[PDB]
Amino acid sequence: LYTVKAILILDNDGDRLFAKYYDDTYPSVKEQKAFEKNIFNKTHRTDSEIALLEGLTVVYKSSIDLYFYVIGSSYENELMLMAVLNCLFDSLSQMLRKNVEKRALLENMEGLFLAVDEIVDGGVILESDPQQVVHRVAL
Amino acid sequence: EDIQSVMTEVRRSLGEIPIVESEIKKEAGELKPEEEITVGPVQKLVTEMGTYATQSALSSSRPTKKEEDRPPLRGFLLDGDFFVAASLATTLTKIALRYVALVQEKKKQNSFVAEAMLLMATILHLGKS
Amino acid sequence: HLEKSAVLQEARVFNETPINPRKCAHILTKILYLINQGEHLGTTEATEAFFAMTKLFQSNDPTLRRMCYLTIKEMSCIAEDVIIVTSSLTKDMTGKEDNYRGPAVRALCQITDSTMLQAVERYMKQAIVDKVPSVSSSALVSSLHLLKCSFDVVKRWVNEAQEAASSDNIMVQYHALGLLYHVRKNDRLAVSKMISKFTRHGLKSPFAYCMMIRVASKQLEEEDGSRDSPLFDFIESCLRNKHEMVVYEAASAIVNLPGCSAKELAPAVSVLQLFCSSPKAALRYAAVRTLNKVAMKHPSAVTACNLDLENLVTDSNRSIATLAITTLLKTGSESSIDRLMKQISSFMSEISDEFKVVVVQAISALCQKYPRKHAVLMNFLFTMLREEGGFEYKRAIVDCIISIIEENSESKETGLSHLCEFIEDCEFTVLATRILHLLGQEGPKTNNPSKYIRFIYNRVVLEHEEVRAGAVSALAKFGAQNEEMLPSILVLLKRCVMDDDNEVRDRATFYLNVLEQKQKALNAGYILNGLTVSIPGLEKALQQYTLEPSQPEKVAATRQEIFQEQLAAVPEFQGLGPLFKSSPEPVALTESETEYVIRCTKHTFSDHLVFQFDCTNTLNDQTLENVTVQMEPTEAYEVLSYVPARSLPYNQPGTCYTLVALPTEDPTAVACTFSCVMKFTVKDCDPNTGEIDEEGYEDEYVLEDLEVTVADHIQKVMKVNFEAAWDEVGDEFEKEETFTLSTIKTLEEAVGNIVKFLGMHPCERSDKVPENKNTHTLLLAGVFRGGHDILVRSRLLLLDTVTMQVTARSSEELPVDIILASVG
Repeated sequence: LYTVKAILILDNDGDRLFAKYYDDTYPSVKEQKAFEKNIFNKTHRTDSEIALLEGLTVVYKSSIDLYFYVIGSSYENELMLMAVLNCLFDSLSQMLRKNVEKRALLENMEGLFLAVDEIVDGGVILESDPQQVVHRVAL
Repeated sequence: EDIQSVMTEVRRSLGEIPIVESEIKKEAGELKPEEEITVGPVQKLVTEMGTYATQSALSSSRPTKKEEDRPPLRGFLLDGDFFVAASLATTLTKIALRYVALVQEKKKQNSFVAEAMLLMATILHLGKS
Repeated sequence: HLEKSAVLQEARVFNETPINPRKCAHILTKILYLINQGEHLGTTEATEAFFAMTKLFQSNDPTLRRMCYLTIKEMSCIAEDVIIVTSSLTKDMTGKEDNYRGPAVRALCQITDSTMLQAVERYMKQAIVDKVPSVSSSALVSSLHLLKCSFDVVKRWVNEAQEAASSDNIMVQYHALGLLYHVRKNDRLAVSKMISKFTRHGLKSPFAYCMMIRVASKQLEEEDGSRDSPLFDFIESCLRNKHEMVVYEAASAIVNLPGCSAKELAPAVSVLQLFCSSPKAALRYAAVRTLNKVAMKHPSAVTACNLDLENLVTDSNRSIATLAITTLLKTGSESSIDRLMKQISSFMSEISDEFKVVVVQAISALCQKYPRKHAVLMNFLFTMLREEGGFEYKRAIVDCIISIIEENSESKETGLSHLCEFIEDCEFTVLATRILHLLGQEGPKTNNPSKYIRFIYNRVVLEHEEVRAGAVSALAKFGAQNEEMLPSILVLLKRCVMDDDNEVRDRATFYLNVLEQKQKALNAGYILNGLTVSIPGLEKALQQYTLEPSQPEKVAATRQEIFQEQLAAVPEFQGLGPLFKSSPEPVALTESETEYVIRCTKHTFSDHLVFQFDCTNTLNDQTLENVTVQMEPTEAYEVLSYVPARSLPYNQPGTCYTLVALPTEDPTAVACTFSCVMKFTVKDCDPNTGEIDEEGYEDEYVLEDLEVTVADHIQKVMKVNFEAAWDEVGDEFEKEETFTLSTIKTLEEAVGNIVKFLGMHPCERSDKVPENKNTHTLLLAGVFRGGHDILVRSRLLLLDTVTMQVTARSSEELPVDIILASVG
């Protein structure tokens, strides 16, 4: 039981606006931020549903001032991961009552924290239905 | 006479150890055959010296690394050496208590030619005609 | 954003009277923020905050409940007296609504430990069966965590877990099947039953397929009892649902290790399954690949090629381009290498920085991995040296040089020499070390060493200590290997450079003094070619693969020797007949990893047989001591001694032996059957590998019989001329008996039966007899135990069945009698 390695929603530098680690491989801030900077540097300023970083398929999207991440295994493809990443974007948008930017996330830090935990649970994909997550969470 | 104690904390400690091998290899035994002792006399040192160079031996709670520095150097010369166990004769000690070629002045033979900061500027000066 | 101290502190008011759901929930949000933003909690204040929050569980608000679940999990480990929160979580967990249901099970189960396991079970059973994915999936992941604390509680849930498995809902199923596989496992077979039930089904759950593919990927033919095929009717071997990841995972395993063979609607040996998905968008990345494939990656490679090759060349986007190189690499192979190398050459042009280093490494690495000649590898290694000039490193000097001395060395040094012309001190410590090491070691007569020396001499001045030290020592070895060289050594070493710097001096003083002053017994000894400091494997090629898209020794050779060694350690067996031979037909008494694994071999000596029983107690509940394998011979054999296996704990082999004396007058065979029973003392054990209880009971385990054949007594040989040998061994021990082999209708089978049974190789290759000939003479030879030859002559008559008069001669009465009896 494992698909998603980690979820990060990063500003346009790779610094932690947010990350919640569905791996046990980053718990300390220094390394959680390093990871975040690492994934953001590869993936950014080339938007696609694919990136390969650290031998893992990284699926990412972007907004005005954020890049949104799911990191998962590379034995899969973008599309499986993408379903998590689409939930992540979508659910935060509907939850916060505003599209994902740094402003929406900061506006409601609580909605963001709770919403992401419903999407991924210890690296298993707990939820992937944006609607379900949003009802499930209370602001 | 300290030497097992001093060496041993380092020998089981870590840091960066490539070039360490070369220098310890020619070095560890030297000077007087049995004139130390803390829990390892000069002989333990020759044992150690040989292990650090490229051999294997329990002595100073084992050496940090054994595998030598840059490809040409290897263990072997010194391993052969220590004919007379770390003693001033015709061994490592000899080499250690002697200086390779002429060493005099500030002609750069074990020297560096004035004060290090002034020299950078002099080296820079190409003196192109 | 926040300060961890202030927020951890103000939380302590909850512990008293104030509960204020708004204030506390905010304070909680702040805790989650401190972690999220990236901060570390202080333990005293954390411990205090944790005891305080539990009061807050009284007030049931969905946002406050939510805050409480995330905060207790994060604060759980950095807190004390957490046990109080279990009750509050159960209270929450039974409360209907997904907000409580799912999030509570997860928070509760994380805090829950084996004592507490029992409490959560009613609520857990109710939460697992849900087709509402949140409650069920959280409960399913929760159960996974709980397998650690206590296995047994979780196991009972297998029925609720299975119930969820029957959903086609993606989460409920993914979680259900995944978890089940982990849970119910006590043996392979019970998990396999769980998988077969879902297996016939065309899911619309890609995640379940994926998690299951992994379980499935190996051939399973015991799914739900048994079945006649490795069959997976869920995409693993089938392609019921198309979706490029699932399709890729499935296609690479099935092709050359069938999960099932190819179907018209589901390729599974053929290369196709990947390829139909292959032209695509970003999605293509899974699709385009390969791995394994029938019979090679290469017929496969051609399909996909348009896609991988155009993206790889065109896209100087890192994200696309990486997928394109990995995809090229995958469609690759031995054959593909011509194509792969041009592409990789091309690739650096798109991304050129590290990627440059990687392509010049890749083209060499691929040439070493996939052979286009070892020479070409060196030539590519030159191109790597040329292009980068510094991203070669130290590990490269050792790897290039070791690799090079397989063939390239004279050339490599020379190439290196040219390469050294580059750049005097920006070329690095490493290249100078490579030309230096190679020029030292080869001692060029292929080119004049004078260019090499002149090149190295300049480099040393302005480059690092390690190379300058390298240069003196190399020179010394260079002296010892070649006499000629000594004059250059002297001009170089007197200089302030190659000696008299720092490290360079110390090494030099030694190396110099040994060459100059001393005998050079040492110097001579030291150069064995002038080789590197270590010989690793070929490091580059694996490194390169990931990086781009970002002494077994033996004694025995014969069964008799290995056994003889095992026997020899024990005294009795070599003291009481020495071993002629040991069986060429050792029979395993009891099957592997059941109750016992016992393999017995019968060993023949001059007058004895020793039976070595290698005994394993694979009994999980026991550990054994004082174990022996007891024996009842079915003929006149004396059982002299038993040697015990000292201990046989769980899954640990031990050996026990029975020594018996052979008859040496027996009129009937030494082909004989012994009934084996192992007897032992059991002390109770908790399965690990071993552990004994303070007291125990006697127990016995029955074993299979050991059969001793004439084949064990005789070692086979043929003779150039049977007739002489046949007379020579002893016609004085001659006995003749006539047999009918009615179950063998030709000579060729007949000769084979006497040859196998007796352990005699028929002479002159007499196992091949003229097919269906009326008379034939079969010549047998071999040596019997004790070291005496046994020859047997069987004059075959072929009617419709085989009749033979078998006459045997031997240096003893016993082989003759033994052969004659065993055959019939």
